[PDB]
Amino acid sequence: AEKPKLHYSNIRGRMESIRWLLAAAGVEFEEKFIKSAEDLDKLRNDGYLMFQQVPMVEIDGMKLVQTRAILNYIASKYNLYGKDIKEKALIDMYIEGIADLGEMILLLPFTQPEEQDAKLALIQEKTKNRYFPAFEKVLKSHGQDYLVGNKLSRADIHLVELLYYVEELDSSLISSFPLLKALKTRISNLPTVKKFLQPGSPRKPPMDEKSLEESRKIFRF
Amino acid sequence: AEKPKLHYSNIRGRMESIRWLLAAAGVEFEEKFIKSAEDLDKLRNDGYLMFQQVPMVEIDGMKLVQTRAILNYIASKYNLYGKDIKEKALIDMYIEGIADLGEMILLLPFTQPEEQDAKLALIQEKTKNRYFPAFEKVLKSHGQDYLVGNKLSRADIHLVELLYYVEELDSSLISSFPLLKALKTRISNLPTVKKFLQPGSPRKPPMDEKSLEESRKIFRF
Ligand SMILES: N[C@H](CCC(=O)N[C@@H](CS)C(=O)NCC(=O)O)C(=O)O
Ligand SMILES: N[C@H](CCC(=O)N[C@@H](CS)C(=O)NCC(=O)O)C(=O)O
Repeated sequence: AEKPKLHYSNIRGRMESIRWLLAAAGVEFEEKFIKSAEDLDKLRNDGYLMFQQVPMVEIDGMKLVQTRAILNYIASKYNLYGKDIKEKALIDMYIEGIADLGEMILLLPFTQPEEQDAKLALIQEKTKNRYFPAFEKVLKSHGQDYLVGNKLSRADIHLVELLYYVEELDSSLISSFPLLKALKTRISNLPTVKKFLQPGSPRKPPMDEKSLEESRKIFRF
Repeated sequence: AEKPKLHYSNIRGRMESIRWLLAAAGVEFEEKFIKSAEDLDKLRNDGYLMFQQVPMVEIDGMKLVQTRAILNYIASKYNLYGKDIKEKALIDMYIEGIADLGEMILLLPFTQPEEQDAKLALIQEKTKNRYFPAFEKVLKSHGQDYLVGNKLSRADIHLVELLYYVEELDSSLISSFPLLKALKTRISNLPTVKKFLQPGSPRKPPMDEKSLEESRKIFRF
């Protein structure tokens, strides 16, 4: 059948956790790279973009926009969203805290070149003091190998993704959290993630000066 | 069972959309109002807040934090989140757009009178040209009384909520949208919303100097 088609530019940005979750669920996908402002304009005028924004994913006859609409849908389809609504609640709660810290990190490279050192320090503070202890606490509390339901879920996917970007920004920040390192190893050892982690996968690099200016032209900022 | 218990200060804030949804869905609740920074530290010390922040709702034996976790749980519990995974995706798509316009609106009063001229003009332009057309379009396509599935969903609730704040800010923005206007009248006349709209209800007023000063000292930002 059809592969989901991801509409975005050749960067991490808001499309990345979508890629991770599809690739962790072993789903093959295609990408159609926006290279210019005209490419996005073309999407807007064809009426493919409900709020005239990307990410957009074509999946199952649907033109889906809004990172959460898409992630949610994908998580459900491939059974990574828990077994019942009480499990979704814990899952939603965990990932929305992961999204909060992940939003900080995503916006960091788009910060003013001097504003960045202060912005990082807040990321170093919220990671060490707030989010990492929250997730280490959940693991220690139930003694289990995954975040919710004693079973792999999207919550496991999203968190380890974050651990990889934290490692990039400050390798020391995970050092006192051995249940998160252990989760990072277990999840990373999974056939689909391991493969997505290897070279040549559709996993994307950090922002550089090239793609940062690419993005300013394309989205108009 | 015990009434859902709501932990916040006496403001609209990130809790107000929870207040609307619970009210639209016929659910009586209790609100434990945070009145100081010391009230917030207590919840933090008692280990009540996973990420040391509110909104927090106590419901069904959980201490739920993160507006979207809370909201999503209530929607599903009360059958306002669609009949299946495909309809969830339409609703998710809509309410994330509604939440983006709402978030601009939410931050405006905390933004100082310097940028208030700039931040309000953006709400105005995006309301008129992006969001309002998107939802008018949806209502136009099926001619039905409700957004998704010819039946009250949480999208109708978050939208009509939104149409009340947009009316506060600029009563003219809806004026060229006959179907949004008529949606507002019908959701406002449903017994439970009509009751929530009545004097004396848990519905909260806009920000003012006093509430803003209180918010500064409670949340220390
Ligand atoms: N609500 C956001 C929309 C994403 C967004 O900020 N869109 C950007 C791409 S990173 C865009 O297409 N910008 C053009 C615009 O907003 O005018 C989401 O959760 O995905
Ligand atoms: N991720 C948001 C968190 C809301 C938030 O920014 N919380 C603020 C006030 S509404 C707070 O409790 N401030 C204390 C702090 O974060 O340090 C949610 O939906 O719950």
